[PDB]
Amino acid sequence: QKLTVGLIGNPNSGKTTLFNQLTGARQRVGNWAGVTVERKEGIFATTDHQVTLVDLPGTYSLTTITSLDEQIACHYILSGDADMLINVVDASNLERNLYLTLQLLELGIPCVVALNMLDIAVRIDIDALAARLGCPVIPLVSTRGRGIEALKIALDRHQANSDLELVHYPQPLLREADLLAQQMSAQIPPRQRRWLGLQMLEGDIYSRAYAGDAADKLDIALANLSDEIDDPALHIADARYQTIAAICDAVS
Amino acid sequence: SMASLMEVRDMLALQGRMEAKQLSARLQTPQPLIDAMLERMEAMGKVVRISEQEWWALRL
Repeated sequence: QKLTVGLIGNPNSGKTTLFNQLTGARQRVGNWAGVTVERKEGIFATTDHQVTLVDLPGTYSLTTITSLDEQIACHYILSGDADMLINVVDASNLERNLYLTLQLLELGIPCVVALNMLDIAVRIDIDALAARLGCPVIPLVSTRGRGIEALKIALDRHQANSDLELVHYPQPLLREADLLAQQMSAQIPPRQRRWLGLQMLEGDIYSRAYAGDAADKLDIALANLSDEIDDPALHIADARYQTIAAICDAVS
Repeated sequence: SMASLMEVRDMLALQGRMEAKQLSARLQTPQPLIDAMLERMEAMGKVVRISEQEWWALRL
């Protein structure tokens, strides 16, 4: 019945103070896997699991270009440690917050969206938002301490995220990113490899390494684009920001 | 016909320095989406900022 949840989210979004109210009393600390920054693990209980919550660094994405945080999280996600995650999402800056959200859902790993600070906001169409991401979204007004209970309950039930066309990419990029996937070892779930192929094209460095014997084919793939695409790193982050805008228009 | 990352690069490619205030109004696009796009490319290394109020231009 033990459970491990990764608490990922943007910086400056009460990820900090949400982590508090979940755990509250029990919060141990440690240095992170061989470096100088702070791993903040905590324990709380639902009426089904004892959750090991793992505070991650604040980060705006998973694109690792040194600026660790992205890599620290990109690692822990791919490590298969977390049973599921919580993406903390501020509603005021949605266009900003949602880049991380789309990457986390493409990676398929079970996620639950904690919608943040909603006294800082007026009101939004949540039911359509969750169904556009294929995961559940719990909205919160935390200073009451209300809605947290719904999020404690949401960790208990959620099995896997719905299978949706989250981002519509141009087929040229998919084509070459699919090929970078087949060169990788099947040790990695095929869903993730498709993702790692696109992060490698975006200019990700931890993916350049994680994929390994495949990054030698990265430059010869990027050459096959230069013909058709002016800059592939942008069209990737663009098509993401396309569906970002498509969502934020459909709920606001 | 709503803005795209490449459309922002192309915008700064001509007018160089440019307030996001201007970019939002000139590209026919909400401000906080343009603000998020710039902040993306900037960390991606594609654009950069200037102060004294904000001004965006191209490159590393």
